[PDB]
Amino acid sequence: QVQLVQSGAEVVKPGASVKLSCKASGYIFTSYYMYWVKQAPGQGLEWIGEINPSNGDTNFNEKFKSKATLTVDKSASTAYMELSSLRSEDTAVYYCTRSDGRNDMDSWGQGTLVTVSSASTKGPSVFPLAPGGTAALGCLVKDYFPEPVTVSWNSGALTSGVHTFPAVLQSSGLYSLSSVVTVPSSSLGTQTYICNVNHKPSNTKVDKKVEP
Amino acid sequence: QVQLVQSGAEVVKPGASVKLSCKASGYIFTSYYMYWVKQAPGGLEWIGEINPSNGDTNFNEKFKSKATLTVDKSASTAYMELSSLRSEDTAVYYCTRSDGRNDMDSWGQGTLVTVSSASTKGPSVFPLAPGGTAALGCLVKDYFPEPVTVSWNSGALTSGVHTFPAVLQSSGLYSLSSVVTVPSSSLGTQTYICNVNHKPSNTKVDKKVEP
Amino acid sequence: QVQLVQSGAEVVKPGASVKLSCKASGYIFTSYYMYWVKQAPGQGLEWIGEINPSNGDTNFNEKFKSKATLTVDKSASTAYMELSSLRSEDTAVYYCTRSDGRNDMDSWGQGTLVTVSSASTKGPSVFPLAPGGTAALGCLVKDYFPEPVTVSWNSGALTSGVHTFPAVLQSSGLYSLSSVVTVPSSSLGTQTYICNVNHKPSNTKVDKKVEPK
Amino acid sequence: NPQIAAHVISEASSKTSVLQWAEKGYYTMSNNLVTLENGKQLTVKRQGLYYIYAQVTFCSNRAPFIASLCLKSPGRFERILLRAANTHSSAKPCGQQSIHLGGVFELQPGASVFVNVTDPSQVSHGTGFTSFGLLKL
Amino acid sequence: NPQIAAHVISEASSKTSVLQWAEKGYYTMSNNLVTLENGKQLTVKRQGLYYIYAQVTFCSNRAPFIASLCLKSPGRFERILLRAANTHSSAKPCGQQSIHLGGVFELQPGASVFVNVTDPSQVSHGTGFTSFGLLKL
Amino acid sequence: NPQIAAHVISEASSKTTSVLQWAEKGYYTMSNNLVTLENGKQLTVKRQGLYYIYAQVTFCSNRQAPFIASLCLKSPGRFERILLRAANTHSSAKPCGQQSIHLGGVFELQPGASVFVNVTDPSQVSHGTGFTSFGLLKL
Amino acid sequence: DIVLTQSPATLSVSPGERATISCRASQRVSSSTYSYMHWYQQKPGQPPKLLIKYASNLESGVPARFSGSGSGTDFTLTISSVEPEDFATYYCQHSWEXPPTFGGGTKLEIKRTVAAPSVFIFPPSDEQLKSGTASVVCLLNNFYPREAKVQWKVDNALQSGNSQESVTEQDSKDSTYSLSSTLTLSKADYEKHKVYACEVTHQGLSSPVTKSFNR
Amino acid sequence: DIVLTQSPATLSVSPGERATISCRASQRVSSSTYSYMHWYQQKPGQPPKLLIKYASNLESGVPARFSGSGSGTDFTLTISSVEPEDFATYYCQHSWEXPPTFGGGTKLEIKRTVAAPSVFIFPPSDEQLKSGTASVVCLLNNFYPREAKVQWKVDNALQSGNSQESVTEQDSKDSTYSLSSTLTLSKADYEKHKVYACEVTHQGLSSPVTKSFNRG
Amino acid sequence: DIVLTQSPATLSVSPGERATISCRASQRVSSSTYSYMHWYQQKPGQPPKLLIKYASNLESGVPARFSGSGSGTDFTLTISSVEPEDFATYYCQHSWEXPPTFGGGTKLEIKRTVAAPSVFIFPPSDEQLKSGTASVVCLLNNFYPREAKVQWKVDNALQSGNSQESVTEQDSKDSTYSLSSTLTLSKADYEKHKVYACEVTHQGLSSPVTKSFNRG
Ligand SMILES: *[C@@H]1O[C@H](CO)[C@@H](O)[C@H](O)[C@H]1NC(C)=O
Ligand SMILES: *[C@@H]1O[C@H](CO)[C@@H](O)[C@H](O)[C@H]1NC(C)=O
Ligand SMILES: *[C@@H]1O[C@H](CO)[C@@H](O)[C@H](O)[C@H]1NC(C)=O
Repeated sequence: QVQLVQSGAEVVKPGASVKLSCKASGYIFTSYYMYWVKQAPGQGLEWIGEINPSNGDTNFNEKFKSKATLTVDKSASTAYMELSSLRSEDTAVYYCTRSDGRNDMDSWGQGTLVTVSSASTKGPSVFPLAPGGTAALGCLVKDYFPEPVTVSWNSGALTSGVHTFPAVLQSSGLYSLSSVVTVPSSSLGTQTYICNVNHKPSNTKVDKKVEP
Repeated sequence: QVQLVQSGAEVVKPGASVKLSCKASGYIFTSYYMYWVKQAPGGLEWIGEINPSNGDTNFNEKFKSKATLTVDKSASTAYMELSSLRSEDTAVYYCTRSDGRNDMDSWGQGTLVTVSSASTKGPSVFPLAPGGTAALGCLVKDYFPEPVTVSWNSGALTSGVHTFPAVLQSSGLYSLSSVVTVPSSSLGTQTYICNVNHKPSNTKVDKKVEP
Repeated sequence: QVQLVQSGAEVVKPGASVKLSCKASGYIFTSYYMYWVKQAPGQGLEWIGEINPSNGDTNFNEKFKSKATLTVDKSASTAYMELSSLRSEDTAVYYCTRSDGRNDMDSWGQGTLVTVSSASTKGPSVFPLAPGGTAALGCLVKDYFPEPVTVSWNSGALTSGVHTFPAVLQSSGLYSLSSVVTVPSSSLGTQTYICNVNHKPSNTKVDKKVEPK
Repeated sequence: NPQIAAHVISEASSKTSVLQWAEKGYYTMSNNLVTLENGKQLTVKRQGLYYIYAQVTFCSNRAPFIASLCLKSPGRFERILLRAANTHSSAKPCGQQSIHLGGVFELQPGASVFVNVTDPSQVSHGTGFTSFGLLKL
Repeated sequence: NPQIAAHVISEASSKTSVLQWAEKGYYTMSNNLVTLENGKQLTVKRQGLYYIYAQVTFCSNRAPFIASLCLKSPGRFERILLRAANTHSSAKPCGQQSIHLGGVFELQPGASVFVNVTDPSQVSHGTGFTSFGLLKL
Repeated sequence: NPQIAAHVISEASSKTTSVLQWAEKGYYTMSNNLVTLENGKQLTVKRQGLYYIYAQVTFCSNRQAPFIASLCLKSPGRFERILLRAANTHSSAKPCGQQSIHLGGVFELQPGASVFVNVTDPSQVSHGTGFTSFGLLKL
Repeated sequence: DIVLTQSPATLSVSPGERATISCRASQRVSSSTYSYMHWYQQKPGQPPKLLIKYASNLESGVPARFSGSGSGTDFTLTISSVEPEDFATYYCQHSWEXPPTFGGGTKLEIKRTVAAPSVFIFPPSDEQLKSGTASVVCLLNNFYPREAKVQWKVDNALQSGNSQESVTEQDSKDSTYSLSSTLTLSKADYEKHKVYACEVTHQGLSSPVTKSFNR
Repeated sequence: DIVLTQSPATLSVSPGERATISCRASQRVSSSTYSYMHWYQQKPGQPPKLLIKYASNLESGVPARFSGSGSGTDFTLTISSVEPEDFATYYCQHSWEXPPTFGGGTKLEIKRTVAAPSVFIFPPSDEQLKSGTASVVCLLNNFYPREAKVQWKVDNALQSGNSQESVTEQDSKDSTYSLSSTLTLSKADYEKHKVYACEVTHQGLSSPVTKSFNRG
Repeated sequence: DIVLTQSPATLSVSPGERATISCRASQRVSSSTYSYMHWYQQKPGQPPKLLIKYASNLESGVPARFSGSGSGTDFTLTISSVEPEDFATYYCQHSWEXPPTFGGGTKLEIKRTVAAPSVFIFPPSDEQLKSGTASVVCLLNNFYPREAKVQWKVDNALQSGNSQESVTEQDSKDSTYSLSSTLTLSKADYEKHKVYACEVTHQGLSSPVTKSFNRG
């Protein structure tokens, strides 16, 4: 099958550069233009530019002309995008995608998240959100970097009524989210509720008892 | 005056290449296009052209995979290389100077290229044994390549001799007859011997032809 | 201030070549075309050609295409013209001039005089031009090469009434000029009159008393 | 009589030496008396004199790159009307060069013109680089 | 209806990527329905189909030299119509190369076309090397 | 009024001259006798007015002075003049490298005016089908 | 550059219902033979996927229930009968000129009946407050549709610039949303005030609901 | 490509007679000033020699008796009075376009009166029979014109595909042709039949002549 | 090439007088917006200085009294009121086409009243005779206007062309010219004749003045 496989996520400081890769297989790499496309968090899609892998010819969106350098290595069936002078506004998922006739975009890479931030890797603080017939409770999982956090309740025994919010990037440059659950009010003296927070990037695992 | 001297005949196997040359003198070699032209044992066909000044070429679509044209200006020589040879490439090949890429105003003497699976082999010679006039002859059979020469009574007898052009047999070998008509009267009084020479195999047969 | 400074005068033989320079200052040298212009003896102006100092591209008047080679040295902000196969007819002042838009010629070099002649350096002979109420006298300063000659009278004490004429090139290839002065006739037997003639090229200095008869 | 003219924009393709085109961007197609057929040829309905042109920009790295304006007339074999060459650049990753072809030709009703190149994969398709058109005199 | 055509001659400038032109030498300016404005653009009064062309010779030594024919129509942002892009020569002091662009376009009343280059100081201005024009079909 | 147009095909010449030679053959145009190909070397027009005039030259060389092609005009009673010129540096390819030039523009012609094409090195011109051509059309 | 405007921003439908979404271009993107408009589907965390090319051609492998139509400035994508896998965002994209551009997208959302939020308010924990920060969290739980106004009042004074909202995606079992509004303040800011109120306005409620605490 | 068709294929003339040959192109090869058609002479063993260029211009050094004319699709070459060195093959060639192409040629042959062949048949030698093949040769000697039909019969069955002919060039003394036809069979096929016949049809003969032998 | 003809060759004016000079081109050098004609001032021993560009635009730094006008084939430069620094030669130049060319110049000369020359003749020195050559000098002193005719006579035989003239520039104090004419003969030719005469014609003189000596 036709496949584009992109490089792993990058987490970088303002001013750095990154070089993203996109390995193509299952078709003749040189017969199709490769596009690069940006999608900022919450946002839609912006075309950056194109390369012809047969010769290395390129054309750019004027908005990215000074930001992006496109190259290929033909023998490796790989296309590369270098982004320079990175600033927080360059935070996005970046896709490579094959173009049929420079019209439609028929096959896409899985995307590479590029995060550009002052912040350094950091596990979360985990705080209780404590207490009609139904009670709400939760864990406020605050000031971690980078995404993501995982949250279960009572080691996955409690899944019903759980809501874990998407993170918000705070003005601090770190992420916060709550995970919340509703349960019977009458259970609050007898059931114990433990949020199991795991932050794989910092190897942080916090279990917090939430009590009335 | 204007002269074009071509290289000698080639006899080669299928799949070989040959490189033919055409040496020019008596004019400014760089001022005229050189053409190459094929003439197969059976019709004139233009192969292509070279500008000697810069080595620029154009080709007949029929010969574009077959022919490579170059020059050596310093030597006033044009070359044509023929690749992947097959029996259908058997032909005389000419170089010829062109005036304005229109007419072909002086021609080389031509180079015979013969391509064949066949190997060199001398002929067998057989008698064609004999109104007031009788005919007799020699059948000169199964040789390669051309030519053979036939004479009669080591060239004492020329009158009434007819030596026919060779035919290529389906075998890949040539054959011809040579005949002579003489008085029936003479078939006792005089002896008749044909002298066959085939230089490629260094074969020489003298065959007495009689009743 | 925009300024163009050219190289000094040349005196050469027929068949020689010379290479003239034109140093530019006060503007971005690569932003303006440089022209070269000839002006012959008593003569009018003739454009030779132009150079783009940014890349060295040139164009020429057909009349000079054989004679002139134009180059630049960007780093030195200098334009050069080489004149080759020189003949006496090439004797002229040659100018560089900056062109605005290859239209007008808005700043000019001071000019370089190029004199081509088979004549050899030679000091002048100085002959007296001996004297109504006003008398004339003078010095004939004859047969010198190359220009110039200077003449003063009474070591610069006498200027009033002095006319020193432009030199004329004689068909010999040598120059000649006269210097004259008018004075009261009544002064011819009090005042002494001496022309002081100088020809630096030949190291010639003559002080000739010019006397009645 | 109506004015008859066309100007089409280069299009990349996976496929052939024949270049592909499209009616998009700032194109011209005055009426149906000229049509872009199969993305590859301009076909004219009306006999007469036309000025026909193409320009091709290519990007290659170093046999020349050759572009050919070709004619297919009804009942005739195709033929070359115009050709231009350029040697390959030695710039990395590739060096751009452009060729321009044009001339006045008599066309027959239903004749088609197209452009062929030695390597269509090297053609530059950025805005304005490569185009093909004609106008009836 | 009058014939409408212009042909203008390249002019050097110490100033911009936009080339300058002049109505001088063997130029064409058939009437006031096309005008050369500010030395830099040809502006047409009448809507319709025009064949528009430019010829640029440059002299450079050693990224390509790019020439663009551009359009500014009333009430619209400028756009590129045609471009041609050639690699720099390594000839000394510089090496001359030429670009020719041309095609048929529909223009609006008051539209203007102009020519931009990557380096106007490299343009060759000797007689006939660089020119710009149009004709109304 | 008739349409007036010409398109002629390049012709090689052993002749010593920078002026290119042409022929009315192959897929050429010559709409009537109001334009004529004269002496194999110039297109001559009978009628005054505006014409679009063009030439394309392919050459094959190895090398440097540029290869230059010039479209020239000879008008009755006037000295010849250059209308357009194009250059190309010489290729390094062996035995030679092909490059092309295209020139064209609109010019006013006088009755009896002639246009011709001159080049730096006529022997280097490529004459293969379609490579080199010259024409005009009256507006 | 061409601007593509998609409508509606969100389309609510059930499985088994027809969905049509539209895309209007700032200039025509059709000529004699083709329309240069394409459609894609994208789910959270995945690349877009091509569905329809040149206005009306179903991409290879795409199900038959997808179709596209239109010309000039106006294009539509139709799903004849929605299936659960179709809930996603859809984009149009033109290829008329450089640069290609995309519409802002249409979210196809799972229709269900109106449901009012259950509203809860959480004081900052003591653990957090003694480290110098006070987050107050207001939860709106399991509501539909997604539009909800959450207003913060501190001593009857409307707050501004000091809260952020997060919303879940539609719940897999009941198709509702939930929303957190988190009001952040320093320890000192927080201790200077008594009554903290979250006011919630949602069509499911007959009047706005306020949940509040002291201190 | 342009096709040139020459007529006639062979033109028979004497010295001292006018010869005109034609060349028809599949399309026009003339424009305002020139016709792009040229003519050549070729003799066996030699290169072609240019005679006439651009339809009507005599090539330098070619004798005045050669002339050419025509335009458009149709061209002729005329020899005002044939001389003995003119017997040769003549080709037309266009230079209208790539590729230049040639006509199939017209052979200018020496006219003489009809002469019947003398016909002779030769059995295979026993010696060749010893090697395993039989060649049987029929000779047609000194005839004019060149057209002759030779039919082999083996016990009255007309043979097909198992013979080859060769023809000499016109004899320098009498202007006649001679022709051999060779029938080739294996020893086995040959020894299975009795009567071998060569039947010759030529306008010189009042009816066909058959020469034959019996194996033994 | 384009030819520029300026008129007058010499214009005589005083300070405080208006001066207008003209330049006629052999073809038009104006189009829709601009005229490609420029004007320059030049003094002896100095480069030209640009005054007016594109027919009517005062160059930066040039005084306001200079202006230009014209179109097509005909252009003028005007100095509204002449100042002493303006006496110079003025040139027009076009920039229509390659090559730019210049006119022949107009000399703006200082007007004064007619003054007759004082005329003096000088025999060759004995120093110079010894060496084999005789230079005879005629001096025309402090005259106006510049036009003067000097004829040499040797025993009443009108000489040519064995003389050369030189003229000074206008004198800084009285605005006059002086002129020398030098007759050169070999010693042998000089000793063959008696009366050497310089005849001067000038509008200041009521009739030609002849100054002379006898050798001896
Ligand atoms: C153009 O290319 C096609 C194949 O891509 C070929 O069939 C055709 O012959 C070419 N035509 C010419 C006239 O070269
Ligand atoms: C051409 O160049 C000018 C500036 O020199 C620039 O403002 C303009 O955008 C360019 N136009 C186009 C269409 O590229
Ligand atoms: C063109 O070349 C010829 C020499 O063959 C020359 O006489 C003529 O001046 C050239 N014309 C121009 C305008 O350069």
